[PDB]
Amino acid sequence: YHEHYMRNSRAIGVLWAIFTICFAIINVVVFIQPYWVGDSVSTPKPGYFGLFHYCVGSGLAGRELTCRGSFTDFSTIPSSAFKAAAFFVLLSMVLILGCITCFSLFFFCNTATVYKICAWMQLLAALCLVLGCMIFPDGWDAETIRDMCGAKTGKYSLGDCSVRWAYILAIIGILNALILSFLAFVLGNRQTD
Amino acid sequence: CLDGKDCASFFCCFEDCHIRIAKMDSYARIFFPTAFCLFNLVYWVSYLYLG
Amino acid sequence: DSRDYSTELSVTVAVGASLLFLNILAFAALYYK
Ligand SMILES: CCCCCCCC/C=C\CCCCCCCC(=O)O[C@H](COC(=O)CCCCCCCCCCCCCCC)COP(=O)(O)OC[C@@H](O)CO
Ligand SMILES: CCCCCCCCCCCC(=O)OC[C@H](COP(=O)([O-])O)OC(=O)CCCCCCCCCCC
Ligand SMILES: CC(C)CCC[C@@H](C)[C@H]1CC[C@H]2[C@@H]3CC=C4C[C@@H](O)CC[C@]4(C)[C@H]3CC[C@]12C
Ligand SMILES: CCCCCCCCCCCCCCCC(=O)O
Ligand SMILES: CCCCCCCCCC
Ligand SMILES: [Cl-]
Repeated sequence: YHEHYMRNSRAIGVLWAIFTICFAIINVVVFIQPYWVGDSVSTPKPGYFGLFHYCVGSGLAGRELTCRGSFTDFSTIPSSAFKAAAFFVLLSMVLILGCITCFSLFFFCNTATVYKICAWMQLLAALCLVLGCMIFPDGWDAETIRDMCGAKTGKYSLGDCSVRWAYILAIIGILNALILSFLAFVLGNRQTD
Repeated sequence: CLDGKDCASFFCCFEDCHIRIAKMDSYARIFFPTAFCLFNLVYWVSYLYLG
Repeated sequence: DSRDYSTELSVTVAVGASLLFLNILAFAALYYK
């Protein structure tokens, strides 16, 4: 029975690391890709915008999507809410990358300590991602976001635009991060047996 | 506290603490190369392909 | 261009549910004494 338990724990740890890498990929993709919100048929102008970046159409029956925004230059971000959300998502990405780095500590440190360290760090990454997703809609009342989506938009008011794949993938990342944190906690408390 | 583990017995350790700082050099042998490699992987993917 | 986002959201929700269900399988292997 002991060898079965050891094999199961080792396999679950390896799969947990694999899913941690997958969640890190998800966090990087949602942080980079600007597809959090998208135009609709009723939208006066075509375009989209992420945490910090935003592309808008000129409006001449052609794409001509002028793209502006960059986290590296906070001036270009439309609103303070967008800046805060981008910062929180970056902090979550830094935390999960930190745990992926701390995977190396399994060589030297006790397995329970490393498991609980990534448990807490993944928990903090999940909370940071929640804070970013909660603060990001506050900037929808920005003048450029209102100009693109329309006058109906506002704080926690989607209006004419639609949520695109990046936002839902971020929500999935929140769920996966909380789950990985709990899994790491139970793995750390279980390896002692 | 079903496992009898409270928010100080299950989640956070609060055990002893550090003590094993003498072998802290051994951690940096693998920690520093990994973080820089991880930094390069997403630094170059972010600028070359994703955006 | 068809300015609709359903197949994109469909595949996104599909892969998300797949990863989530894999993690629930991890719980199933874990909590089972
Ligand atoms: C593109 C993305 C790239 C990201 C990749 C980033 C790379 C990150 C750095 C290193 C990863 C490898 C670390 C391998 C560490 C595993 C080492 C290990 O197995 O340790 C044993 C425990 O096993 C255990 O149950 C621990 C099991 C959990 C291990 C979790 C890490 C697995 C990573 C495997 C990679 C999967 C493939 C992913 C490629 C996409 C016991 O030890 P040991 O008695 O001697 O003393 C420990 C102490 O308690 C007493 O001295
Ligand atoms: C130009 C690039 C050259 C890179 C050459 C790397 C060769 C390193 C081989 C590692 C040899 C080894 O395992 O012994 C060193 C220690 C032994 O354990 P302890 O004394 O730290 O307890 O092992 C450890 O405990 C830590 C080993 C760290 C391995 C990771 C090195 C990463 C090197 C890549 C740099 C780019
Ligand atoms: C120390 C280890 C564990 C974590 C390192 C975190 C690294 C990967 C983080 C910290 C700051 C991050 C950068 C912050 C801002 C930007 C601008 C954006 O337009 C593209 C991504 C990019 C370029 C990020 C890439 C990833 C990055 C370099
Ligand atoms: C060996 C440790 C370092 C790990 C990081 C390796 C990457 C170093 C960066 C080299 C610059 C490569 C430039 C890529 C862009 C290009 O040439 O088109
Ligand atoms: C296919 C897009 C890959 C995005 C980079 C993933 C980074 C993983 C960090 C460990
Ligand atoms: Cl940029």
